[PDB]
Amino acid sequence: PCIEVVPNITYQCMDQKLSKVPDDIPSSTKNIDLSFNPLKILKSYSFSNFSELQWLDLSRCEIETIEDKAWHGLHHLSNLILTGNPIQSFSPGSFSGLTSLENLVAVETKLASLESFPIGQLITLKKLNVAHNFIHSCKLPAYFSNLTNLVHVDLSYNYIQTITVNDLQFLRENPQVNLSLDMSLNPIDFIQDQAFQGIKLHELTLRGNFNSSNIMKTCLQNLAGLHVHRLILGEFKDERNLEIFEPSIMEGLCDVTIDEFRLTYTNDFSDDIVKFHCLANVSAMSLAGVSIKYLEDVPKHFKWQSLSIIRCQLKQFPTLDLPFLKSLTLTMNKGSISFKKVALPSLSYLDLSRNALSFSGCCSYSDLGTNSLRHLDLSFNGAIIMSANFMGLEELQHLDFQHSTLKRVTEFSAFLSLEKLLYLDISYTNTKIDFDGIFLGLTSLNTLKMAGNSFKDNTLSNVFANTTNLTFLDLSKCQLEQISWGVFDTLHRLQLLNMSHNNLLFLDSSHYNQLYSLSTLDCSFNRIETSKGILQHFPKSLAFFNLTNNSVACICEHQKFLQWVKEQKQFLVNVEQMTCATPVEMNTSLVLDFNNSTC
Amino acid sequence: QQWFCNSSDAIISYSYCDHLKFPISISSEPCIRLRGTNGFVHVEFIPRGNLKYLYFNLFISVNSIELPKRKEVLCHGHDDDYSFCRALKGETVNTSIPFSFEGILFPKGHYRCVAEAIAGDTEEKLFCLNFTIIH
Ligand SMILES: *[C@@H]1O[C@H](CO)[C@@H](O[C@@H]2O[C@H](CO)[C@@H](O[C@@H]3O[C@H](CO)[C@@H](O)[C@H](O)[C@@H]3O)[C@H](O)[C@H]2NC(C)=O)[C@H](O)[C@H]1NC(C)=O
Ligand SMILES: *[C@@H]1O[C@H](CO)[C@@H](O[C@@H]2O[C@H](CO)[C@@H](O[C@@H]3O[C@H](CO)[C@@H](O)[C@H](O)[C@@H]3O)[C@H](O)[C@H]2NC(C)=O)[C@H](O)[C@H]1NC(C)=O
Ligand SMILES: *[C@@H]1O[C@H](CO)[C@@H](O[C@@H]2O[C@H](CO)[C@@H](O)[C@H](O)[C@H]2NC(C)=O)[C@H](O)[C@H]1NC(C)=O
Ligand SMILES: *[C@@H]1O[C@H](CO)[C@@H](O)[C@H](O)[C@H]1NC(C)=O
Ligand SMILES: *[C@@H]1O[C@H](CO)[C@@H](O)[C@H](O)[C@H]1NC(C)=O
Ligand SMILES: *[C@@H]1O[C@H](CO)[C@@H](O)[C@H](O)[C@H]1NC(C)=O
Ligand SMILES: *[C@H]1O[C@H](CO)[C@@H](O)[C@H](O)[C@H]1NC(C)=O
Ligand SMILES: *[C@H]1O[C@H](CO)[C@@H](O)[C@H](O)[C@H]1NC(C)=O
Ligand SMILES: *[C@H]1O[C@H](CO)[C@@H](O)[C@H](O)[C@H]1NC(C)=O
Ligand SMILES: *[C@H]1O[C@H](CO)[C@@H](O)[C@H](O)[C@H]1NC(C)=O
Ligand SMILES: *[C@H]1O[C@H](CO)[C@@H](O)[C@H](O)[C@H]1NC(C)=O
Ligand SMILES: *[C@H]1O[C@H](CO)[C@@H](O)[C@H](O)[C@H]1NC(C)=O
Repeated sequence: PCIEVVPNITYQCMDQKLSKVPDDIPSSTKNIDLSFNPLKILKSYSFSNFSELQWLDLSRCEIETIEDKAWHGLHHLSNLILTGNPIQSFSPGSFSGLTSLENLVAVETKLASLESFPIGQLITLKKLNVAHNFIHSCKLPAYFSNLTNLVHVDLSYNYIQTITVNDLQFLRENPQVNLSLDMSLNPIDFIQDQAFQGIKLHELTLRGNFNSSNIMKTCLQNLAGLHVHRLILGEFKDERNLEIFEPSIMEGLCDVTIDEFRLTYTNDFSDDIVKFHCLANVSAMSLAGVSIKYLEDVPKHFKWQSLSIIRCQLKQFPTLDLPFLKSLTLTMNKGSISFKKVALPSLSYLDLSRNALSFSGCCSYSDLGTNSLRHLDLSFNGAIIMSANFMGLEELQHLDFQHSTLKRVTEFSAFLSLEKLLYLDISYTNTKIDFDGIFLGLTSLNTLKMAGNSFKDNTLSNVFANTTNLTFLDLSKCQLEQISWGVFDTLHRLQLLNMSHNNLLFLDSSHYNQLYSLSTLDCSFNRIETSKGILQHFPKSLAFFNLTNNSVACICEHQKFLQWVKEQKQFLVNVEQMTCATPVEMNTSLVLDFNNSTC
Repeated sequence: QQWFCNSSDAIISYSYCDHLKFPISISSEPCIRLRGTNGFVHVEFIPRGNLKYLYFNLFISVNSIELPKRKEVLCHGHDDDYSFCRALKGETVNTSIPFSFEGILFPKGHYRCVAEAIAGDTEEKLFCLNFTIIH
């Protein structure tokens, strides 16, 4: 029949030329995909047996008639997908039996209106997708009051030309109702005066609605008297575009009370429309995929608490100083800017990842103009040159330099003044440890990810002596060959240690003594012949030991260690699949060593 | 079978791969010129999976010499630029996207490019396209 993706749980019968639902699919299955099949009529008592089915995909199944009592057995169903079936007309009782549904998707079902749509007894429903249909009425149905849990309604790619005081006269009598709404791709031309007067919405999406800035300006004005936690605006790179987007249009948004204003790709953008005075007293400013190239015309009275800059087109680092700005994100940037000094008093979250960005002279108060900094993300960038030592930024507790070329860190003692840093990641920053005090100063550190770098002479030095409070430590993929003596000797609190994908040939049990707190020791994929050195010395807190895919010498010289494998069977992961490395061995399962030949 | 157009400086043909023969009537207007073109690639199909999180695997091969695997992100999942990203499994997609090829100074006789649309979410093949660009 189908494809068993998860036995007795999930099946894939997509595009199988099936004409009815299969008959020998378990009753335990929770997820069934029947998209792209000539089902034509969804017969009555079809899914009778499937009492645990929670998600049913019937996308494009040529369904023309939902027969009476079709959903009988499916009282536990929660996701019902009906995209692209020509079931134009839904007779009442269409959705009877679906007593547990939170998600109905009737996209491209040729749905004409929401008033006819028989969902009023779907009390469990949360999301309703009715995009890509023939809905002409922006009316929010009266049965919505029953739909006590339904909080998202998308009507994209429909024909809606008019929002009228009546359409929304339901959000009126129900201020207590938290509703998100999206009507992108509707050819709206007329919004009735005082329409949105008195209504609250969580989020509202208006993308590719406006043929002319004039139609827009005028319409945008009547949004007056509306509270929106989040209003997203802009257009698509492949749809009804604007000829000119003039900062003036936003006039009228000076009535609508806004918390978060999100801008997306515009056909014509001015680096100034973002400066506009109707954006003065916003708490959250978001730009995503914007043709913005420069940003510095930001007045000091703008009450911004956050700023988000994503997939944008900045040619030089912004230069700002908004007093109340707590969080700043600048990520995924078209070109390759370079850091530029900026003073933000209230800054406590700085997010600067995934820009071909270079930063030289990092870091201290002067760099940013605050002490309150807790988060700082500088990962997936370019050349980060280490100059100063985080002097003045003590409150910082999250440092991330992943895959970014750090410079001059082995040189000085870079992190020297970070007595509160809890999370440091220097993974794949392509580093070679020379200096012993690299991590000197990080006495509050807990998590140290630092994988895929390397060490002098491929020997594990003593960079961890002061990193007392460590619980997660990751030296995976670090071309290691040997570990030096008192390396792990202060970590009386470490829980997890990853030394996977190295070149260790053995393990000295003595190393891991003093690790009174250790639970997972991953030493998978290495050139590990054996362990040596009082096997009783391994911490009695260690529960998961991983020596998979190694090269264990089943020689008599390691009689003791080979016994240890037995005494501590249950604690090694996949012991039963471990195979010897040495003489004639292959079919020779490690846990089978005896005790005779020469010994 | 195949589908092509002739530029004043290049001829571009394409046909479905050798295993994934899922439909798409892709096109362009005007026909791309190896050395600079402003135009519109026209798309018209019905996707087997959700398009939010779409990306492409571009395996190029110049003069019968394979280049390095190049991954091209179309939809990130959060406020995509193109209208189609929001498109669902089974939905009809009929749209035309604007592009801007800059142009190869001195482009050589033989080009090859195979594309796999991948659903980022569920890592599943969505369609495969095999292109040929001749000078
Ligand atoms: C009214 O209902 C809305 C919609 O359910 C509520 O807003 C929702 O808040 C949660 C966070 O508490 C959002 O969760 C999100 O999860 C994703 C994971 O994919 C994450 O990436 C996001 O950053 C976020 O944490 C949820 O998406 C969000 N919904 C929307 C559409 O904004 C809201 O809590 C309710 N309103 C009030 C004022 O209580
Ligand atoms: C110790 O560190 C290593 C190295 O980072 C971790 O190895 C990781 O192991 C998991 C599975 O055990 C890998 O996930 C894999 O994903 C690929 C995706 O295609 C898939 O082919 C595999 O079936 C698998 O699910 C993961 O990629 C691998 N890390 C790398 C980058 O090689 C290990 O988990 C660490 N142990 C810990 C955290 O204690
Ligand atoms: C060695 O075994 C451990 C545990 O059996 C594996 O690590 C687990 O896998 C995931 C993926 O990183 C972690 O979220 C869990 O925390 C780990 N489990 C526990 C209990 O520690 C590890 O993947 C194995 N080594 C490899 C690379 O296969
Ligand atoms: C699958 O589920 C059925 C129903 O309980 C069970 O009887 C059967 O043994 C399962 N099949 C196997 C062996 O995975
Ligand atoms: C070594 O660790 C101790 C832990 O209390 C810390 O106070 C000190 O700053 C570190 N280095 C030295 C010796 O200055
Ligand atoms: C190629 O160019 C000729 C020029 O006469 C044009 O008429 C023809 O339509 C082109 N071929 C295609 C794409 O059909
Ligand atoms: C449901 O499937 C079972 C086999 O698992 C079978 O006994 C029964 O006839 C089926 N019922 C219907 C009518 O779908
Ligand atoms: C919603 O449910 C209540 C109680 O069953 C009922 O009074 C009301 O008429 C229902 N609305 C409809 C008909 O969908
Ligand atoms: C908006 O432009 C479309 C063409 O894309 C046209 O059909 C429509 O009539 C225009 N609206 C007006 C009246 O300006
Ligand atoms: C912010 O703008 C509003 C207009 O809504 C104005 O009333 C208020 O004076 C401004 N607040 C500041 C920055 O003092
Ligand atoms: C296209 O590439 C395929 C690999 O999918 C290869 O088998 C075939 O020879 C190529 N066909 C064309 C268009 O020349
Ligand atoms: C786009 O495709 C549809 C079929 O889905 C077709 O009817 C329509 O005319 C096409 N749009 C154009 C280019 O006119």
